[PDB]
Amino acid sequence: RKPKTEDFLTFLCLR
Amino acid sequence: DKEAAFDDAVEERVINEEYKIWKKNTPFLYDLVMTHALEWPSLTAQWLPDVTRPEGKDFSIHRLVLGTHTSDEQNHLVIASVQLPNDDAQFFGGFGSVSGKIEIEIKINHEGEVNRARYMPQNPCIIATKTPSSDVLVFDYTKHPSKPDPSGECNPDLRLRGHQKEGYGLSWNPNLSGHLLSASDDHTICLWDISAVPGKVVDAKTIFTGHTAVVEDVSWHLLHESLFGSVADDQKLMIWDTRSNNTSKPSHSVDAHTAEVNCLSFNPYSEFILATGSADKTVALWDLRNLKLKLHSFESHKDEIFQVQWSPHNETILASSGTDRRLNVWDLSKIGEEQSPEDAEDGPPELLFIHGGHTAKISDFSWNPNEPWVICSVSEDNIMQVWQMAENIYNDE
Amino acid sequence: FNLSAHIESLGKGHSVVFHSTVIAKRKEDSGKIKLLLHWMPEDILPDVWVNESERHQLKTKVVHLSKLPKDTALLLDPNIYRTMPQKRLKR
Amino acid sequence: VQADHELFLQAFEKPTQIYRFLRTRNLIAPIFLHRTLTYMSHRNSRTNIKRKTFKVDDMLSKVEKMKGEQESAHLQLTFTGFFHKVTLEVLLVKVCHKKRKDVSCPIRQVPTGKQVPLNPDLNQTKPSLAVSSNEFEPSNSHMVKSYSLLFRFVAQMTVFDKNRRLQLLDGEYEVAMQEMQGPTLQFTLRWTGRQKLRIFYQFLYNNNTRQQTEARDDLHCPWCTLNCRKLYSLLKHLKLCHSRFIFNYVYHPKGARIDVSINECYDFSRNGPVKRTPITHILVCRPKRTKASMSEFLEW
Ligand SMILES: [Zn+2]
Repeated sequence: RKPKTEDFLTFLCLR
Repeated sequence: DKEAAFDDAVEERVINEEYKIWKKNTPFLYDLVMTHALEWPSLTAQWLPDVTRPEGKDFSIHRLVLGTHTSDEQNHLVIASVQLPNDDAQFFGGFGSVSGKIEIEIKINHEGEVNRARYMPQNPCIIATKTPSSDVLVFDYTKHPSKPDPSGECNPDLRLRGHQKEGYGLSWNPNLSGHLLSASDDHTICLWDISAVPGKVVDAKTIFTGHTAVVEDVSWHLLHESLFGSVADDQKLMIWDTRSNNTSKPSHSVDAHTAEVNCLSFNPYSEFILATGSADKTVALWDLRNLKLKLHSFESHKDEIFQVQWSPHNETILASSGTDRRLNVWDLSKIGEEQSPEDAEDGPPELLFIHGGHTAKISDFSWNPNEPWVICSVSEDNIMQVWQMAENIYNDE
Repeated sequence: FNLSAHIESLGKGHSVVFHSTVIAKRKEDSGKIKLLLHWMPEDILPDVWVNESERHQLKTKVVHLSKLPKDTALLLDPNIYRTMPQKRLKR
Repeated sequence: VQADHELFLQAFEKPTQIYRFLRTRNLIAPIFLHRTLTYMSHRNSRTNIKRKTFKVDDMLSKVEKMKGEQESAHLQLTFTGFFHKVTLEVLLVKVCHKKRKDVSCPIRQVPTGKQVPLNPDLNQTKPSLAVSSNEFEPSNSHMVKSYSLLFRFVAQMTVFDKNRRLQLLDGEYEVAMQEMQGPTLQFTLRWTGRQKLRIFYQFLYNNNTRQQTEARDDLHCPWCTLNCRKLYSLLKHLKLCHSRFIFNYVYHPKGARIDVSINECYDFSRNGPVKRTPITHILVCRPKRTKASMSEFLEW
């Protein structure tokens, strides 16, 4: 299974 | 201080981001969006009652009463013409950058900014204006040239005295020809009977001194010739009767809002209903049979409301505008309607539509009397918009 | 408290999660005990009087952003709503 | 390498931040109602039926009846003791409604005034009286937002809320105090009168896939959590509300593959009036189904 789109995008903010 | 200047720069960016998002969604929110950049902003907007249809043509000519708000330049009273399509209409942007669709027909020299311009319903050639000075000016546009004299000389047909300050409130009696009311920052309401009174100066027939703060708006009752309402920074709504001999006390006085009341509008379909707009961010609903009850309070605007107008075509439809850069269309028939969680998330059931096409305070707006659901709205960034929300919002099947 | 981080963890991407604290208690003339709950984040939600039994299942309160009191919801960030310009020459 | 991957991350981070921020802002302060978008019709439960029969006049009767089925006295407070391990002044805090001029809600403070025992021993008790006059009114409701009691270590407690309801009932109270377990004030108060789709978002940079993902909540916008309910609605939402990206949809019976890429074509003074060059634009113009035009008053 692939990482979830919402988690990818959350990662992107919190950086 | 310095922190606020930073947050304002951020906001300017955010406002433009949201503006781009609105532009892309317009074909999915509206049946019509015309956007015009006026040379100078207009503090006033009002559709004239007339519509012309050229015989061998698929459009009709509509007209507006606008004005100018300059920065060290000549001000004019403006009559603009707008071409809307017929029923056999035209096929982000669709026809961006168009020509000959919104034009200035008449421009007449005016002493300072037009705070408000309104046409006399009995003869729509006569326009009354609110100046940044004490006088209220009356113009019969037919009695003036379209092309203004570059000298700038303002020659109004009548000069109405007297207030001691400028104002915004202005209202012609739709049942007594030439009976005009005006509100001022001098706490008073003046009344003139221009219908017969002859130099080219006219003094007030009656001055009503009930308010104790800046009077913001004044409006005649649309069905009963001896009634009018006024709103002031008093936090009060006052109902007046011309027949009364006491001009210091109204027929009714209401503690209408929790801050300055800026506008009022009488329903054309009902002899009892009216609505008020306030700095308290709400639109209040009133029934003249019992002013000791606020029928409803419409809450959605994030800031002051400066205009409130009923739809000329629908008794349950009211629109409000302000400094939050939005124009909200309300439906009283939807008050109290049960909602799905998704529906309830967008706002109360009475809120029919939010128009977020403006990126600055909305100075005024006007419902087109010949074309249902067509509104013209003007902002302080020089942008005028002629728009109509998508039919499926108000119609079914 | 970072609004972005909070909404993304506790809030499931759309809500604010409040925590209560007992700041007062009262014993009525009738045999009943009520508690005054104070919400955290502070100054957004009002203090609520609650039954002594009702303390639990009220230790936290998850409010959807569109359900926050709109007057006070702006305290959450300087750029949710702003008056542009703040300083006005004309009405 | 890691330098190229960080540029990829950086490209997607800037718009994601904007969209996630607007998710918060627009949920409180919208640009437009999503229920009013044509590709979002499902969002609104309701219809326009009532309107044709709705009579604005009949609202008074209905409102007057609701009011008919809805809900004076001095307030006395007797202090028993301050607990810790003192001079106690009580004030009536009047938080007033904000007027246009005011920066914030003006606070009006009315002093009420006494000496209360420190850690009083019960079974050794031998009093402090501070009463409040009817300063509250349903008359000054247009001026005063809410009324509150200030105890001063300090503590505050509202007597009447915004919707003006008495929440400080008669009884035996204990309030927690604060600097500038826990200091307390003890008093007696009396009023003395359905099928999961597989939606993959592939993030492309240099027009080749650098991050493969799968939406957890299939028909919810990953940027702003909007529950579009149909794939049709989700694709319009994405393409129009998130135009900083180019979305390339690829159909599958089991879901969809949406390819996300960076749109490389994304793009007054506020002090006094400003001259401009008149320009007109027609963003939308569509023929209406039902002809509404007031043709009777039309000139030739
Ligand atoms: Zn989205």
